[PDB]
Amino acid sequence: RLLGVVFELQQPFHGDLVEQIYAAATRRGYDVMLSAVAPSRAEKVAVQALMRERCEAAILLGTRFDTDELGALADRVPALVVARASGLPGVGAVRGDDVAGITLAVDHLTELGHRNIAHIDGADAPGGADRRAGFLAAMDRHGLSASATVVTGGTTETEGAEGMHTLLEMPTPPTAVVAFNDRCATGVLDLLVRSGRDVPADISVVGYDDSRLARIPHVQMTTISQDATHMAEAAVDGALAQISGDKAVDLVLAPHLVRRATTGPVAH
Amino acid sequence: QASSRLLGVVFELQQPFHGDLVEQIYAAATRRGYDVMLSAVAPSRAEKVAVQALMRERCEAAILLGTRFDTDELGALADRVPALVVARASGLPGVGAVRGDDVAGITLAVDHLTELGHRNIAHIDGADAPGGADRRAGFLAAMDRHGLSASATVVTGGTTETEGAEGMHTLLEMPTPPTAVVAFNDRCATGVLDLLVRSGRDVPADISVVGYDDSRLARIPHVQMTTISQDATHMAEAAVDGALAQISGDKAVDLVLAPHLVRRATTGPVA
Repeated sequence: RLLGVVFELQQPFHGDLVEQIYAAATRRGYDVMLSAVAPSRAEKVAVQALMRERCEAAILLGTRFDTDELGALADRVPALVVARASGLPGVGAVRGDDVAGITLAVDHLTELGHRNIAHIDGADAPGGADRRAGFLAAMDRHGLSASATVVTGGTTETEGAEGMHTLLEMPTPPTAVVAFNDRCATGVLDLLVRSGRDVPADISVVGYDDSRLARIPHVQMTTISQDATHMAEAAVDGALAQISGDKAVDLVLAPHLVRRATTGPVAH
Repeated sequence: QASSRLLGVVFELQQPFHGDLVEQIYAAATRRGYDVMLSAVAPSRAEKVAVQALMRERCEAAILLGTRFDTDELGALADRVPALVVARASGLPGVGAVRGDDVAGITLAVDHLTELGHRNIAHIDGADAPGGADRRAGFLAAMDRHGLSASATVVTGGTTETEGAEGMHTLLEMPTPPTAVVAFNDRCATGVLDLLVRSGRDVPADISVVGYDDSRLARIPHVQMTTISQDATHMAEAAVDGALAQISGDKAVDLVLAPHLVRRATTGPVA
């Protein structure tokens, strides 16, 4: 028996999810067929490749498929999306509570004394809208709506670095930054150290995903974990349940704060 | 039903260079009318488990990227399906291989650095990872050719940013730290650069750094890492053709490809 999985080849978070989906699938007696998405291999191609095999289900990690696309897919095989809502009643989803996640980051920073906090969003990437919304609501909750900045970013290191550059040029640069994800925060960190600014002595930085990048010994990035192990187990069980005939579900998992060494007392 | 031919590909999840090779293999495969079935290797999923997984499929060949299988494991695999390893020698007749000329590659790195005036040059090797021994021997040979055997340093490293950092730390503690460092691969170099910048040292002003693979890490706009390319696209096409050739019944070949230097901003004249 086979479960189809579409993931992004150069994405750390998808790497964790995939490794965990393989283990969950095996525990359930299922094999996995991976179909990679890459700059030269569109998601439509990767998804279409799984259709060429005996996949009993299709699990799309952070898919950018529109409602029509997912509908067309759901018409051919049980489908479930990971790290984002499906938008369609018949397409299941296993995602992280992005709004609660970002809120943990902000709460953590305001508790350390930070008032001027910025966010480098993930643009139109899955989860970007929610974290952006969560960031703003979280700052408001602390009565810091006035000192909250949001700059467009992305999912890569460059967008992280450009975002941080932009922020440093602000009339009043932030003392803390919440990057869209870990790869993005890596870029933020790289720019800060090269610019003579110490983390956290001068600026605190928080990432998202708790990927291999965050646990690197000399980086020790504070970040939000989405619990890749349970998300993967839920995704697999979710797909196997839809295969059995059960109704598609929108499961939201709670994230947790992972404190390392990139955040600390606000300066001065 | 038999109108869709499969090529099996075993690779390391989250390994930059395997990601580049996989992307290109998919493309080369498609150009030849073949689909690709990936089977990933990860800490919780042994390469042995990944290969058996491919066996439960209709793969007409198995392409292993940087495999760690010994003669016996490879042999057993070759007895079930034509096989070809990438980025290393098979060490077995009947098992094809498509790899870069590691000795030649590191020699380019060394020639580039000595040409820029560097003499105290260090190499953080890849330990026992595929390519490790060759780049280490190639490094020492090249240093000797330039009359620098007495100012050549080799420290045991690895393939991750952590070994890069640790190896660089070790090198900085030395009586006579090196002015240039050739890392095993780009990910290792990433750690070297991370440590150097956090230590207040400028690259290349104070110290020059060279990576290997020319992976996405090296081209990142703010990293701009001088590195050695293995030409992933050509390596991927060659691996696919070698596999399709072995399926056609042709004898297994050990194809060695020439690498080239890709200069960016992490190397420069010696301080």
